[PDB]
Amino acid sequence: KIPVEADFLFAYSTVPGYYSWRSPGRGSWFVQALCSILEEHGKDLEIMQILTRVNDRVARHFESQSDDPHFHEKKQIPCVVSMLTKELYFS
Amino acid sequence: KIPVEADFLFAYSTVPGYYSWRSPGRGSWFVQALCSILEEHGKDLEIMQILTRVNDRVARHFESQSDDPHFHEKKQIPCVVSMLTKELYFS
Amino acid sequence: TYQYNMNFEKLGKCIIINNKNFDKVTGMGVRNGTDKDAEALFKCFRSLGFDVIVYNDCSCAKMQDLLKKASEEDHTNAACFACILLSHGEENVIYGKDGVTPIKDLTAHFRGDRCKTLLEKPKLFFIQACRGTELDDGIQ
Amino acid sequence: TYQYNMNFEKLGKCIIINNKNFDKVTGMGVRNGTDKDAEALFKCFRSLGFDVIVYNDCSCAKMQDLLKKASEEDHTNAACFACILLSHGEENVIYGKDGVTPIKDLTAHFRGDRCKTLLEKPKLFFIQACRGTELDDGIQ
Amino acid sequence: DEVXAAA
Amino acid sequence: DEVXAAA
Repeated sequence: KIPVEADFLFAYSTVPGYYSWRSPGRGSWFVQALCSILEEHGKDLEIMQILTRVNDRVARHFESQSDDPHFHEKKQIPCVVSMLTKELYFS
Repeated sequence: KIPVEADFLFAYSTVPGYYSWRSPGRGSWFVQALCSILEEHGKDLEIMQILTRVNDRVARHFESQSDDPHFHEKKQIPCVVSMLTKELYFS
Repeated sequence: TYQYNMNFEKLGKCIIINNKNFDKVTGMGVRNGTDKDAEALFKCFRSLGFDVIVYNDCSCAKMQDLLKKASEEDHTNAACFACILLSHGEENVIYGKDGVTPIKDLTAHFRGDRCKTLLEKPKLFFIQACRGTELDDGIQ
Repeated sequence: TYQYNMNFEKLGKCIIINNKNFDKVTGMGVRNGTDKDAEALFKCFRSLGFDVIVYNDCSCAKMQDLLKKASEEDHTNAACFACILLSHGEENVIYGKDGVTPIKDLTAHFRGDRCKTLLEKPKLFFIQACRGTELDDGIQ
Repeated sequence: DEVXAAA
Repeated sequence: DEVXAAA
């Protein structure tokens, strides 16, 4: 027997409670980072390694630009929820 | 600047909304699994590998025994929430 | 022994829901940039080996129906399953074009007791959406 | 470049909160077995290199004060920080001896803007507690 | 085994 | 640079 909630993974662009940022010309920050990491390492890294690097890239490479100063210079950190029971490789 | 919510990890014994199981004679399921993995691999494996193996062992090795049939033969999957930006080894 | 078995005919299905336009009554604005996201993600996931399908400007009922049907299909010969949501959100909740639906109700279709062909296989959900109204001011 | 810097004099502090007995006002029962868990966790996290201290039957106020005071210590020479909570729980909340406090309120003390000496360092929370009343019936 | 309320 | 309500 196996728990009905096992083997899910949720890769959220942001932590609970927060906004998520999107560049109208380049796309959303999380998706930009995700596709970047996946092109170089999508077949080489375990999924948690990929998403940890995505976390780092969103955290360090992105800061919001806004006219409105309430929304200016803000930061973002993604959030991974794992019920996985094994390492996941796309191979 | 870096996000204020970065570099947290929450290792929960169970998924939101669910009960968490404890054997009074042997301890809670999650802790038995966690300490067993850590005693064997705490200084070899990255934290997400450790916790993934904890997820596996809780999911497969445990099934409740209760007098109440409404609490009989139930299962459990733990749940990891990661805002980490790097791999974590205790080394 | 410690990895998910990847020896199947197919890597599996990857459903992208790309929500850009919203009924005025929801109060939500157009998500400019999300087409560029959908194109980049489709190319990445096709390149990984997924059967990629892209849906556009879905109602809440459409989204629930898409995923319910996808969980009723035969995944016996697939290694995993992926779903990608690009939309507006608030906490625990994602927007269709006509309102909001709970994220847990979208993913519960793939629970072990409700999708026997994905049992013991990774079900992945990537979610680009707001989860509230707080802002991270940062720190140096 | 991809691992956390572990080149510090200390691995770090590890606070174990071990709540076994609850006030009658709460109506929660005795958590038999939680003492075997604390000792086992004490030896494991000690063996990893943590400086472990176990605090028994805490109140909500003690729990917020222990973690607030730990947040205000100097971690310049520590690699990381760990907190283990063993108690009764419901969704988003943890039981003290006397009542419940939101888990978010315990962990927020360690945010980057409230604890500069753990900036860029991992903060780990292990939580053994209930999160609701649902039961996972499983599937063969 | 036991659980960590019956609400 | 936009977000994904104003509550």
